Amino acid sequence: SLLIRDLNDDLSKLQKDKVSLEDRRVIFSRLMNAFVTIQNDVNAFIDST
Amino acid sequence: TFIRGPICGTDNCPSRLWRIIDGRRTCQYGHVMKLIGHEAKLLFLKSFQFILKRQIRWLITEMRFPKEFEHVAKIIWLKILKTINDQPQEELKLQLHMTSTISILYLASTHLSLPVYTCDYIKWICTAKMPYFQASEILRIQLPNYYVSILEGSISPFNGQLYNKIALTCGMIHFKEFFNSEISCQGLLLKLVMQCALPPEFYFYTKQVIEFEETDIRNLTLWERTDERHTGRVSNHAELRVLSYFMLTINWMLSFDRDRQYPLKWILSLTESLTQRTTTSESIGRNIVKVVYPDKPTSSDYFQWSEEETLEFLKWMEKQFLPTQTDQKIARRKLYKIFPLDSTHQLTFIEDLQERYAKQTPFFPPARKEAIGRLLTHIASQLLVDFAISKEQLKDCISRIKNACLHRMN
Amino acid sequence: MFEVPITLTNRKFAQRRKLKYQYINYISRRFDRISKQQKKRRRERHWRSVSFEIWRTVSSQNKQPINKQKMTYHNFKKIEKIPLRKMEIPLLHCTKENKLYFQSISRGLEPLKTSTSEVRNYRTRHIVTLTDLLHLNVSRHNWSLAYKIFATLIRIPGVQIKSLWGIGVEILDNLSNSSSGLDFLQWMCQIYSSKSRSIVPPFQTGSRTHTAKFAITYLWSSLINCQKSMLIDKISEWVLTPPFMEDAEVWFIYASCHLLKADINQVIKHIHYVRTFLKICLDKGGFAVPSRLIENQLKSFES
Ligand SMILES: [Zn+2]
Repeated sequence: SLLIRDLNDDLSKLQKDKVSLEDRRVIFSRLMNAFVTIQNDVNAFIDST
Repeated sequence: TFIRGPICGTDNCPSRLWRIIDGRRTCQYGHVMKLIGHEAKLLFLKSFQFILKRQIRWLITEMRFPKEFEHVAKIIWLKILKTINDQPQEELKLQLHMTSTISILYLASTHLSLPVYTCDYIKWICTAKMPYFQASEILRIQLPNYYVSILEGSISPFNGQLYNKIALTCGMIHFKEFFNSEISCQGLLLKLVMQCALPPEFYFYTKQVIEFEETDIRNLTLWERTDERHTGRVSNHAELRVLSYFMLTINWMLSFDRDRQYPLKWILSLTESLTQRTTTSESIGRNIVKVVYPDKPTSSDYFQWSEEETLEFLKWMEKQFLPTQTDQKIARRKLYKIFPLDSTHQLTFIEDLQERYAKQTPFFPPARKEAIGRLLTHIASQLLVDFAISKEQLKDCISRIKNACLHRMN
Repeated sequence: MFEVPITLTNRKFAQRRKLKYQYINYISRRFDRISKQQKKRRRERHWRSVSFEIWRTVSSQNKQPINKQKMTYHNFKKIEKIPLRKMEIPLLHCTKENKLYFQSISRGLEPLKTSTSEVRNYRTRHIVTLTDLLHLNVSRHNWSLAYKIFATLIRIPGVQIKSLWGIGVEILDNLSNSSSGLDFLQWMCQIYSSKSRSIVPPFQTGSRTHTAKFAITYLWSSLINCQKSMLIDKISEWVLTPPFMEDAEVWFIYASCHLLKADINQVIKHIHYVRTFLKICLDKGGFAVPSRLIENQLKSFES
């Protein structure tokens, strides 16, 4: 949760009105990672299955 | 059945909870749910006198003194005790500094004509053997901090404070009729020749210059109670004059051997056998005194010491600085217990003495004055640390008494 | 002729500090006028700043634009004339030597004799020689002797020593016996991180804001005790343990633990991990490789 609140903090410190596109791919990469692992931890509890 | 805790949940106790296994918890009625002021003169003189007899215990025991000393001490400490309790004021005006302890010890020893001299005391106390540098050392009594300061203060003997305090006591109660204040002169001469490596002729040389200026009459008082003094009285502590005659003798004697009895070389070899730092009980001691001597160079002298000197030093530190002064505690017993607390090599005194006497045993032109001078200055150094005085003090004395020999010679 | 590891013998040095900072107050007070109690001493001494891996300084840019002479003879003696008499009052209470010191430092002369050089006690002088022989032997690789010195020393009641870097590098190069440099350091942090001045520059410090030298050096040096390996999750487990948030250097230690553990999706999580802590290490006063270099190692990993 804290870690995503940080990804979200750096994400806003785009314009990228300037700002070179590709970081778009890496930010997404980090976001997918976060969603997947939180979703896993929830699953595991409801659920270790 | 006790646990004290949880008072009692009944506001007509609270009386005192024990839990039974069945969990009722049951309460008894039967619910089931500094220092002294202004006359610590007496305590002061008791820690002082106690510390004195403690030191006497160490010197009859560990120094093989005679038991008579103790009585001589009760007499002198008795005389000055009677003199400070012939004094009125609630304002204390006493100075029982440690110099007074050593002062009455030397006073008594000198009445008894024992061949102990001030330098014996300085060595004894600076090497933590004779307990000194504390009030009632770490282990006693809590006194008014005014008197703990009257003890811890003035502790040093090292500028002639000892000679001045023994003369001061020698006024406080009179030396002349009551005691015999002649110093043990000739043993000091022996101590001195052996302390150098001088051949035994210099004992009789200096003994003779001694007889020449004095005819051998040596006192203890320098007293006219004051601070004030400015001529005649740098040089009337007998010892200091003895050392002065000793130095002079060497200088005169060696610089006027028109015979040429004492080689231009053997003065050098003498200087070098004197200079070679070697590890005997004595020199190790003189290093220990060098550490608490006030003036440089002697501390640069500790600089020029060697790993074994430093080692035996830390040894003497863990031995004689257990005579120190003044939850987390067990945390520091385990904390320190984290790292472990844990054919005889070096030689005796007359061994070293013998071997430098041999190191010169090859016995059988204006720059030999140099050899005379460097020998005199090294000898001086040893005397300065050993007899706890100043460079300037010594040379004041031997200057004055040297003019005191030229005057009665010209 | 070397620094002593003891609290300095007291009275006269403290009352001299009084005279000094009190006169300092009167002169600087009247100076700001012309530009327009232990506690008095406390506020007084208070309002004043109290190709290789160079922890660089703060260089020259964004700073003032000069001053032109403030102080002629007449104007200075204007500022000086009055606070010197105010000083004439408590000078009458201090000792004659102390008064002389006040006179000379206030003329601007600097005293011949050190605090040590005029100091005057058996036990402490002996501890001085003990500690000295410790430091000397540790310099001399004499880890055996030095160890004896250390044990005999810590035995003593007398003084606590900040001297701690001395013992950190001491037990470090000692290797001999005693619960070692790490144990000492984590002890320092455990005892001195809770409410539970003269002596203190930065190389020995308190745990409100950065205790620096010893902490960062056991940190890095422990990561080098992993250079022994190829222990890490231990070192960053107890770099994880403490809260003393003004570090970031332990953020780069952390991210270095993740780069060392990254040397399969587990290794992925370690690489995303170091990617995170390098920015939460941009949190604070920056430790920077070009860091696109850090990332370039991370792409050699992405292989
Ligand atoms: Zn009850």
